[PDB]
Amino acid sequence: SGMIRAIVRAGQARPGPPLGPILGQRGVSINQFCKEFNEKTKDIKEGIPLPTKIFVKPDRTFEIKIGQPTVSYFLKAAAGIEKGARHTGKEVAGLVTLKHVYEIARVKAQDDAFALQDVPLSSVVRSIIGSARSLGIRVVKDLSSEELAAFQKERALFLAAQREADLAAQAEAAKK
Amino acid sequence: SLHSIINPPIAKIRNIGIMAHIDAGKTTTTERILYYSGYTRSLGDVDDGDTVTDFMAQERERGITIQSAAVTFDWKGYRVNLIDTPGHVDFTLEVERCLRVLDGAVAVFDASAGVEAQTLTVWRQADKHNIPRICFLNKMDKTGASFKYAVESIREKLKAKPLLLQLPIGEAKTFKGVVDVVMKEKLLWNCNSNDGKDFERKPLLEMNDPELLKETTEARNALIEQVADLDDEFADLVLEEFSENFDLLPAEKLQTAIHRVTLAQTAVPVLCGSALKNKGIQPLLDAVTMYLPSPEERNYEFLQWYKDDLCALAFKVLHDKQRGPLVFMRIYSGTIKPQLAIHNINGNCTERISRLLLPFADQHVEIPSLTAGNIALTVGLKHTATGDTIVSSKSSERLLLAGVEIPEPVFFCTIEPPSLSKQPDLEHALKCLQREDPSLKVRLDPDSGQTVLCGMGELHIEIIHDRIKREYGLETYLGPLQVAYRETILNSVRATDTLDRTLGDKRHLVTVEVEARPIETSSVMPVIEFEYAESINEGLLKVSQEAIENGIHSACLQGPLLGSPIQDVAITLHSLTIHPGTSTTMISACVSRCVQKALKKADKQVLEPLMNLEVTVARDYLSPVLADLAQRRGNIQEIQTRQDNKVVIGFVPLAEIMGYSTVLRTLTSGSATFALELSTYQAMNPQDQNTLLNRRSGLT
Amino acid sequence: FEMMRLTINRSMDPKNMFALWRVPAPFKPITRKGMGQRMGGGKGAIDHYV
Amino acid sequence: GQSQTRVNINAALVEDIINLEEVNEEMKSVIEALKDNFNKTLNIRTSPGSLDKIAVVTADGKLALNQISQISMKSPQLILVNMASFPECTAAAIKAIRESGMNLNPEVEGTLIRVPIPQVTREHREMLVKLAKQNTNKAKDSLRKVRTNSMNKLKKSKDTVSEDTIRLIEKQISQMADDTVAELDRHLAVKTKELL
Ligand SMILES: Nc1nc2c(ncn2[C@@H]2O[C@H](COP(=O)(O)OP(=O)(O)NP(=O)(O)O)[C@@H](O)[C@H]2O)c(=O)[nH]1
Ligand SMILES: [Mg+2]
Ligand SMILES: [Mg+2]
Ligand SMILES: [Mg+2]
Repeated sequence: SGMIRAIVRAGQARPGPPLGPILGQRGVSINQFCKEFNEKTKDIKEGIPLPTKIFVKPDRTFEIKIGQPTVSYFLKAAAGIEKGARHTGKEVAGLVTLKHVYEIARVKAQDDAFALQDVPLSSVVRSIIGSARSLGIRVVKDLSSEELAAFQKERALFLAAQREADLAAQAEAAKK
Repeated sequence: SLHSIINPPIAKIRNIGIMAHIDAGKTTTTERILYYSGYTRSLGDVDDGDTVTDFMAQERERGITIQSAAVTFDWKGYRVNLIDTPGHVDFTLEVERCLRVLDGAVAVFDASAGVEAQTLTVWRQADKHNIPRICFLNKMDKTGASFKYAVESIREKLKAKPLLLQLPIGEAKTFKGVVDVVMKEKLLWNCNSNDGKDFERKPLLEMNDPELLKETTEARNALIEQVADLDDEFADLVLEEFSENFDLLPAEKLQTAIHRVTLAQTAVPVLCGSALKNKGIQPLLDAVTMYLPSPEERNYEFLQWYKDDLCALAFKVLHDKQRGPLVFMRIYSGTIKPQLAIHNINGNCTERISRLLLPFADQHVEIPSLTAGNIALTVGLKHTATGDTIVSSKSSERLLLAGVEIPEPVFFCTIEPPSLSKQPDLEHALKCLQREDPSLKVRLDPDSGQTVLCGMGELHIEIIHDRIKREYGLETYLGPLQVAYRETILNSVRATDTLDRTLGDKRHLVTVEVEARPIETSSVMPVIEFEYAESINEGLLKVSQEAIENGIHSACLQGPLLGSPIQDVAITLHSLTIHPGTSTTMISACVSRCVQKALKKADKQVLEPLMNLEVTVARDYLSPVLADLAQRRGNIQEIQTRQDNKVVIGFVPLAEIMGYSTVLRTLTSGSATFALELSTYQAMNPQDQNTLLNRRSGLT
Repeated sequence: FEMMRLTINRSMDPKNMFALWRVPAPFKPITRKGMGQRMGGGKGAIDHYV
Repeated sequence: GQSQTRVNINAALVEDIINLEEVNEEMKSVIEALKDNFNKTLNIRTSPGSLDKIAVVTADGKLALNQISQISMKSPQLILVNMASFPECTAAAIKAIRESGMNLNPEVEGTLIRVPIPQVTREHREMLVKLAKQNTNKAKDSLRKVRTNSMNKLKKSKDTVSEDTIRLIEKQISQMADDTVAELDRHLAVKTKELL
């Protein structure tokens, strides 16, 4: 009938928007989809996002295909940061080692894209490096003993200063 | 002719209401039914004619039905109460009241029409009320008529499985007869008036038309399959006795099964016909008497709880001059009697029944006795509410029946009496109209307190105006609602003023230095608030202080841009040099002049009222609705894709929702709703401020 | 001058382009009669610069 | 036919016997005063600041109600006037309010003058249109006075200045007066449409 992509949580598969109405319009029940998703991903840590593909057939039958989580989430978890940087390149949010990049590439090689495209891990590592560049995360060759925490402290103070500046700008705009 | 009619028992009494789209033939069908029952002697038309039904002058001049007409008549061993509903989008209150008072609906469709979204909304109302309905496909003589296409549309976009019971002979000006399915007969009509006084029964031309025979037997097989798939017991009977026969029996058990599927809310019997050409009305009446519920066929919890009392539901009111307060009600339990004290549940009070009768909508008959399950008209009930329960002896946490809910009127106008002396007459007429139609809310505007009318639509407002002009005699004028703007200053500005007036005695001198600045605690003080800061001067300000407050308040009441109230400013008195003997009034005048000059030279800004617009629409109409909202400057706050609907929550100015209901209904073909509630006041951007100023000043 | 300035400024990218004038500002005065339209009476009054 | 050739001579070849900029400023002040009166007084409904300009006879002079009284709101549809400072002029205040064209009928209570808000009706809108026409006529009289002052200045300068120069300046002043009175008529028409 069509192709449906959805970013769904591991266990927080609610029958509400913005996913319930689409499947209801398609015709399949949403309770069955939520139950199937929960039983299939009951062994996955609840809270993480993951892309999935839903196939709807005439007579209102559905099937679920689930891929690996987003590289954004992978790299943010590796760097220990909650949110990415605003000004990419000019500011840096965290540091991810080439070793972490290789681990992420190995764990994500078993996805639909890189499975159908049988390519060496070098291509996946380069893709992860580009994703980190977009994320604003620098990729140092081999440097993590305590400078990671040293950079974490200054990143925290910079984030606090940025929050204060944003609050001041919002207050000035409101008073203007 | 047959005006004198005899009351019958429960099994021989029916109460039903006719619903359809605008100009679908409800009034014509009712007139044809009355003509065949014999109460109506001469056959007329809605254009010229307009007999007992639609008796009002407005309904005669506009060619439409405004208020529901309640009529009583008798069929062959059956006494039936009919309610011709208005069927407009602005009289949904009347439609809902007539659906809630009694069960049983006749949904009339036009063959070459389609969905007719008013039919869809009355269908939703009937589904909510949980009442059985029978589909009558009228207008079969009109060009382009298509019984099959109408049935397909009903199956597709009404979401209800129909049960075809009649097959027309022709469609385009050749519809001269019908073929019944349950009875396997053909009915013909060859005349101008009453079409032969009867219908000619010659069953399938006595085994002579193979095509007609095959079509009729295939239709019978399809109907049997439908009813057997729907009802289980009939499925069991077909399973057990008449499987291979395919010809079960003429009219006993098949009719029982169709009655059950009518009462089970899972099927609607579909009958074709044409009221204007006097065709199919008698078969429609026969099916009405054979299928549509009697009052007790539905197990009423109210009657089950109490039947020995006199429980009744007053659902309509009328304010005729000679009759007085007339009340249309339905009798639920027991037998009602005139000239007996009755008690109200909502108003916990006793009322005397002056007289009681049956409604024929043009005359009074003064019927002495009426039993349960009957629509009745009562005179003398001055204290009456739209939704209330009336009982006797107070048998019984309270015996209260859920009546009619106000449909939240959406269209707004302002009514203008011609003079202050005529204003009391307008107020009395408006009170009478409010007590008659509860959907016509009248309110007083907070600022510039004109009297406003809140109705269901522009047509509703126009007919209310016409009724006020005709019945009470007032030449009133309608106008758009006024927008209460506010004003504020953008930069701090100084001002000086001096007041001298040598009238002779009591010489005085005032010199005021003041400055006005914008305030910052607008969210802290969302109401109109001012900051009043006096500098360190003169050591003592009590009478001078009171004069200061009075003068600055008077100055702030009037604005220098639109004459609108000013708000959210800080006024600081730097110098208040007064001469001995000055009057507080003159001090206030000087300060008012100084503040007016300050606000004039202050780079002023205008603020509009903002409210919450909550619009519920479909999916195919969401894009035009959002485009119209953006055109009328609605900042979308959220969009929720509800089940088969779309709800948009946004902020829209008051000045840009002038007649929004009509435009929304035009864009959505009538299938849309919206809700409003004022929240805050926002400040216009300079572009909109300049546009408003140019519009107010004309073109420059 | 205003037409050129507005058009070039609004249609030109400041991050990758730069523009300069090559003609001086209007300096040559142009006179119109004004008071009195008959021929003679002296020179006109300065109206604008080119 | 064009029938009226606009002239804007220079104002700068003159600069000394008449100030066309000053005359235009005075005419703009007249227009601004008319607009301010229209905004302050005749909005749709009388306010305490709307009747603050009604002149009242006092000591053989003209004084305003705001000057000789305290005007406030007691009820949402009522105006309370306290003439404590000048209790003598109570009857004069009643006369000013009653023959004022704003349709305010006051009630005398010794000194607490009580003015109800009559209504917003067709009659009230007609009286407001009448007041708008009256105020437009008064503004036209003020503009005529302003033009007469400029003509008097030209007459003062009419002993050594060329006749053609004087005629041209007179034509220019007449053109400015015509433009301003046309603007006044346009504003009055817009206000009348707004009221009705
Ligand atoms: N051709 C044709 N016209 C019909 C037929 N029935 C009704 N009409 C026409 O339809 C128009 C509306 O008739 P009416 O009975 O008042 O319909 P209504 O549903 O009561 N209108 P409303 O909802 O406003 O009260 C009239 O012009 C009438 O002649 C029919 O069977 N054929
Ligand atoms: Mg029509
Ligand atoms: Mg019509
Ligand atoms: Mg009708």
